[PDB]
Amino acid sequence: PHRYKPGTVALREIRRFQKSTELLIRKLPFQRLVREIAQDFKTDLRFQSSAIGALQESVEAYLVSLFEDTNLAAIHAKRVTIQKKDIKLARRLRGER
Amino acid sequence: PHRYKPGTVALREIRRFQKSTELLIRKLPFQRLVREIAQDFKTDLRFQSSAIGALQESVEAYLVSLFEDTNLAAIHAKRVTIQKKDIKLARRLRGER
Amino acid sequence: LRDNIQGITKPAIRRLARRGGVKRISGLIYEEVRAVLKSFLESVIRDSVTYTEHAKRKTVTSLDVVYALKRQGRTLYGFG
Amino acid sequence: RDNIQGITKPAIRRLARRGGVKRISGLIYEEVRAVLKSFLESVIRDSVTYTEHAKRKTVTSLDVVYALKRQGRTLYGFG
Amino acid sequence: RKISVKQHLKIYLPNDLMTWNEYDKFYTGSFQETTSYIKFSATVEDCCGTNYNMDERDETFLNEQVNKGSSDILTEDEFEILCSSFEHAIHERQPFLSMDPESILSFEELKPTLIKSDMADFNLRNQLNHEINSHKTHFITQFDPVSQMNTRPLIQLIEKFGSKIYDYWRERKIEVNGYEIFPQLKFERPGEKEILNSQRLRALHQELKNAKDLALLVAKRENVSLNWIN
Amino acid sequence: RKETYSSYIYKVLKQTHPDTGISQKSMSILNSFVNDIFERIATEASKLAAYNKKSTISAREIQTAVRLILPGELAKHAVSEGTRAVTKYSSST
Amino acid sequence: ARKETYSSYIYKVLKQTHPDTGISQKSMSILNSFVNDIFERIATEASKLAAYNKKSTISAREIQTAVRLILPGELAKHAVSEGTRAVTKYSSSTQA
Amino acid sequence: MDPSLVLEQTIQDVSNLPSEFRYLLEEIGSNDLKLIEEKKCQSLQREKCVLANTALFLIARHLNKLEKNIALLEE
Amino acid sequence: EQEDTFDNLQQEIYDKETEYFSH
Amino acid sequence: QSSSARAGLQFPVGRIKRYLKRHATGRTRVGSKAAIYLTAVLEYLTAEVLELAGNAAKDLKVKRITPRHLQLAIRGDDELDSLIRATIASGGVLPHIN
Amino acid sequence: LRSQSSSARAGLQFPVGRIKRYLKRHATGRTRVGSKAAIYLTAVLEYLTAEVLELAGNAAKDLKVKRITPRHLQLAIRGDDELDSLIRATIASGGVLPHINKALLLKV
Amino acid sequence: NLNRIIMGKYEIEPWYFSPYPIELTDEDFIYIDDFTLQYFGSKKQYERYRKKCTLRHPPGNEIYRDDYVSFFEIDGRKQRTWCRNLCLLSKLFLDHKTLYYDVDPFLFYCMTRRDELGHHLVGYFSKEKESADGYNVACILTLPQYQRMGYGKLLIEFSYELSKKENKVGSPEKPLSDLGLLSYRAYWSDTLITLLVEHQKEITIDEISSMTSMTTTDILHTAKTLNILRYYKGQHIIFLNEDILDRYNRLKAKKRRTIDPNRLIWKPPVFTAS
DNA sequence: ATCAATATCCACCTGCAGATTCTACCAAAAGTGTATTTGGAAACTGCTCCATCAAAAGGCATGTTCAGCGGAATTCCGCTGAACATGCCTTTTGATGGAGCAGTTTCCAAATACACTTTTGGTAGAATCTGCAGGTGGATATTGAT
DNA sequence: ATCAATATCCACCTGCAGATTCTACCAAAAGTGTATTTGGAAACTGCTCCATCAAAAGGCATGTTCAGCGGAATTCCGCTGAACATGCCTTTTGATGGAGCAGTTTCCAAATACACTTTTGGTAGAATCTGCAGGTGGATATTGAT
Repeated sequence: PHRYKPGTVALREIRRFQKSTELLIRKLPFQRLVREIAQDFKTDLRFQSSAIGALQESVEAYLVSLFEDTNLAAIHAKRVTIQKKDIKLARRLRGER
Repeated sequence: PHRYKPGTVALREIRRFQKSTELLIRKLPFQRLVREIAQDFKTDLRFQSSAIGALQESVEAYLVSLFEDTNLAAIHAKRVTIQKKDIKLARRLRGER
Repeated sequence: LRDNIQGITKPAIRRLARRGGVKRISGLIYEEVRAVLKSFLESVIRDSVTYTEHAKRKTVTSLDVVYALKRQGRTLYGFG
Repeated sequence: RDNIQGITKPAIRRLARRGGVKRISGLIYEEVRAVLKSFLESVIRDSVTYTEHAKRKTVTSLDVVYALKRQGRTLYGFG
Repeated sequence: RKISVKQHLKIYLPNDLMTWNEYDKFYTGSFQETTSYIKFSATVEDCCGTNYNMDERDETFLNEQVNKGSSDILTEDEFEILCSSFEHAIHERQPFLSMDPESILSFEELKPTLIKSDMADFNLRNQLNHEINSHKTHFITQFDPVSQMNTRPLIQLIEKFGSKIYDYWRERKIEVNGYEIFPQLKFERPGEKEILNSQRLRALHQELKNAKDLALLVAKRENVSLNWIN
Repeated sequence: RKETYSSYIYKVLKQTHPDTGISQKSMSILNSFVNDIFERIATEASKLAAYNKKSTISAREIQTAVRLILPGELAKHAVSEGTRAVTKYSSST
Repeated sequence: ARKETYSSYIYKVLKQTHPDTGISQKSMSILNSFVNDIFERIATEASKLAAYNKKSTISAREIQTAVRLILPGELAKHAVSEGTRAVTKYSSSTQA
Repeated sequence: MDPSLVLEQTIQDVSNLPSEFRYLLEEIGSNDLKLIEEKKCQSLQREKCVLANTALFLIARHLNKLEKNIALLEE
Repeated sequence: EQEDTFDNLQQEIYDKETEYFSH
Repeated sequence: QSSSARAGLQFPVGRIKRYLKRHATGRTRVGSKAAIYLTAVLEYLTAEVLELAGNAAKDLKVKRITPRHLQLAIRGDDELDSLIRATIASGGVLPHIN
Repeated sequence: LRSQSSSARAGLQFPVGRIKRYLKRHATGRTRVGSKAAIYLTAVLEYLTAEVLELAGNAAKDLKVKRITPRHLQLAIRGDDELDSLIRATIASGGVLPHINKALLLKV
Repeated sequence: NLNRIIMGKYEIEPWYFSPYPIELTDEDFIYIDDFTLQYFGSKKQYERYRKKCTLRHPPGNEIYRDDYVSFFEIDGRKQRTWCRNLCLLSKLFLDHKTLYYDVDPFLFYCMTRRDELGHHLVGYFSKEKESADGYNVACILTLPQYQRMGYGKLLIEFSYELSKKENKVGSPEKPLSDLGLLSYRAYWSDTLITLLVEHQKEITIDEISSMTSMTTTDILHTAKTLNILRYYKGQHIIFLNEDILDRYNRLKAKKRRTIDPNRLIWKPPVFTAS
């Protein structure tokens, strides 16, 4: 079979998805996840689905901030892969508390 | 005419300094600086000396945050000698525009 | 009340890094990005449910989650 | 007039050992003065606003302590 | 005043300045054990079968009343397996024998069934033994203990003694209304004491019968050796 | 019963090139825009009127506040036009 | 010549913790700024809360939930429990 | 009621069985060398042939309730 | 005179080995 | 004629007066300040609308979708300082390839 | 002991009316709660007591009985419960805490 | 009680009253079966088992055999009569367990000991067939026929390393019964020095839910009944205090037998219904 | 490995501010009793929405394959930097002259509260519009192996 | 330098999915006149808290001068990226069961506004002990040369 360079196809997905603004996290994994994180601490609180999309965008905006600054962190780290102590450094660096 | 391992007095400097807490700068150079950079918004502006010291420790907190930041940034980069773009990404990644 | 660890989902990072502008991933970050994800959501849900019990309200609004993100630090736009 | 360097290499290495750093670049100087003047101009600008609404040609500590209260580096002690 | 949080520290030195005897005639045996660990997947009601063992009372009309000269043989450890047979043999199909004391069902309508009846697949060797040809002596399990090579089977004594056994079932099970001489439990109430078949599970049943078969053959390794022993 | 300036921002859109449409969830996103810039200036109004030691809700500290929160040259000429607006309100005498 | 102050009260609670524990006027102004700044920030947050609930009587319910919110639950639980203690000794509509 | 429940408990009383099976062919298939040098005087024809009979018996108890469900579920 | 089923059974087990747990 | 008509602005004067009423605390208010405080939001919001029109000459896309709404709201670079707390729903990110 | 109360009832350590016009000087709306706003006393008496016992902690630490600013923060930015609650609250000239990174020292 | 307990080598009164003599308040001796523990009340109903027995231990299948004892799980949803006889064994002393349902589901962690003539039982501890608490031990009972050595201890040396292959949290329940604390918080205290003599870096006290597999705030209580929690000198300090200086060396010099975690063949089981 | 060499830890004298500690005046209340809107718990009260369940492809997902530059690092060469050393700028702590703010008085746009009279923006109704987002056919970028 | 199968640009074609855009309605905050006040404007003035300079000491500039560390080239090798077979769970799109809502009337302690009143906190400040930072001394934590 035909195989491209691993990475310029990734540049196509980069252009695809920087170009994109689609809905990232699938609904039902996310919503039974927010169900199961809800029921525990007190009586099983009802939801609204637009707020589930608010949670969608919340966690995804949180991580695209984290992914852009870990991007610059890794690429100045003269590696280009991503690992644990960069995200530890980035949570320090964004000031978690 | 005798000297130990070169550099290890810097740890002594850490001890005497970070054990301590006091002010650093000669006050009047900072004062002449801030009057010089107060002229370029309004003429004849006076200043509280207590506020001057507040400015002192505020920019001190800013820089010591920058120093510890760039320190562990460089040491994530498996090296310690910090440079320009290190504090540039530390600036962008702490976030003043 | 069927709960277990279904947080183990997906390298959705393999899309979020295409929404990202980063080169290669080589995975292995998954449990701790789920940790920081779960920290983020637990921080926001304690805020939200303190608010919805402040309303004596069983459901969550979107004004709740807007105000929750506002107090923790980011401004959601357009959902009240 | 130009006195940005008076906060100097021994001064900045003392406050660098406040941060602790050791392998000092000696090309750090113009940009540490640059981020210095950056930060101080950012805080003195709204200190100037908070004194200039007060109709007061001196700067107190309460105007500037609001000026750093609002922006995100609030400081204590002077009121 | 607080219960702490994590991450913290520690420091090492510095200045914050009637012995029993009756395992002889009751208990016996010796047990081997290797690095291999001994396997089980059965219940124990399989292992003892008869869920009954009994007293001097109901055998003093049996052993020391008669058994010098039993015209057909009436031993002690044969009474058990025969008396264990019939009450189960009216159990899986008659439940209403219990609540009404005027009406336990009698053997005069139990003759043509219980000669051929089954205590839950009782001769279950034979549908494997009819091919394994081990009938030159009798069949013995590992849950057959050592008490029974020297005993007799059942279905032939009903020609001999079979209508003198249930006659003593009747007159002590009812004074508590329906309990065996060792009664069951706090058994009655938990209060206090005192579309799938189209491609996958077509394969439900084969994956044991293809292993119910060659186990005979890997045991035909030794089952052919029983003339090498001769 | 509720509130927005949807036709009013449409009036702005026809003050410029009128011909466009707007996606109708970005309308909620711009109501979020006008809402949070308004509460931002409202809270900053309340606090600066608090700690300038006066009690009439006043003018010139609001002026300085909406300067100081805002990026520069747009703050400058936007408040210049705002002063033009209050003078053309009041100067209708 | 006219300033709201706190200092005797915190000094009284400091001596009733320990009769010998001295403090400075610098640290006085520091924890002064601490206490009133945290008072204004819980004031702002509670005020906003009771506002947006669409309710007009500003309650202990709103700031009670707000100190469960703004304060971490170990010393927030400490505070709410001492609040229960306090309101039980607000409860006696009595002479004693 | 459904063949999956009687699939799965015949995977769950088979929670011993392929582990039995991968145990079973060893402890005898180990000592099948003893007779090549037996070329003792009462027992091992009888007692060592026991576990093979309950290598034959141990599978046999699985059948008095299941095997009827092959036909009663396909009706 | 005794091997008449001893004589064949000792390879066929490898066939059943290659029948159901060799896929 | 009216309140807004004397200032000649588009926003209704009484509503922002009311919207400076119910948030406030201090019970008394020079109402003429509303007539510029009405415009305190305005030119900043009239800024951001027409600077959402860059492709709009050369795309013939008549509606402004929320990535397109962001895709030159980020090009409000100076007001990204105002948008430094911002999160836009379905806005996306601009390609920043280092 | 006495029939006249200074609002003398709360186990109280603060003047109530001063903090009531501290409520009445945030004064956005119109109606508050009256006695149940004096839970601000038990709000205020929580955290000052949370720190003064901790500030009692570093007294015989350095065997030092008058207590000064730069080890208020040196416990505070140490104090995990109360660094984070007031991180952005910054103190006059107490500095920060002496920390040496562990990957820096290579015994050289 | 009724009809004082006779088995083994020791003579016992049954501590709790009568769950088993619902029908049997009419005989005099109580004799005990061991391997499947099915007893008989009047005399001759019991002693016909010597000729009957082929099973010579509780029929567990082993991840375990030391030189000395044996350890068993029994699948309890599998077992029917013998899943309630050992409850009925347990009740005549230990009444502490919850009998709203004549409990079928819950799982068994039972112990008996190697001998040639017979596996002479000791008693056991249980586990519910749910999992919400953590469930480190549910219901100890040792019988006083076999009571005196560290075998009564060795139940709690067993539970945590079940969570070394299951590797989740284990948690005690609200029936906090007394005398096991002279084992439990004794042995759960000095697990700290097993981790304290190692990791001379900072002790991150969440990781004992991964190292001891135990919850910290409870394990700090046995550490703060040990009072091993000083602080505020600039840190929290666990503080080797020099009373420990014998007691770890007491367990450096007078050690006893162990196990080894290689010797396990068992997958952590997850069950079916909901 | 064994003393010199610093340079730190502990502890005993010493001159302050100087907290602080109590007195002291009195200002301004807190706390008080009581009249009153009034905001408020809540009971009612229909229901939107929140969930269980059907049921069947479809777009992904989680396999194992396998081939590969990304990274981890160590190498010999190279160096702007750090560490005891000599001369110097100024800053620091000594020293004196003005505005301004902070307060104290008065004078009126201007606001609240009421009491009126409108438009117009809220819901919402759906006809018509068309935008555009999606699908399809020619011409044009785009890379791996040779 | 060149072959050549994949993928995208751009014009043409359409279903429908809301949008908009009024017409209606309605009901309702808003604009505006009138009275009281009232808070700020702001003008005068007093003496803080800014303004400015003269002697030492001390940081500091400036050395000089080698080095642990940088540091790319080069090295191995890895856990993953592209790709491909196949389970196989979301995601519907209805279908439905039932409830903790979001209201609107609902009567009612009770905050909340009025003014007495007796402590008492704010400042204002003096006594005066003393806590303690630091000078001095003794003994030693950490570490070089050969």
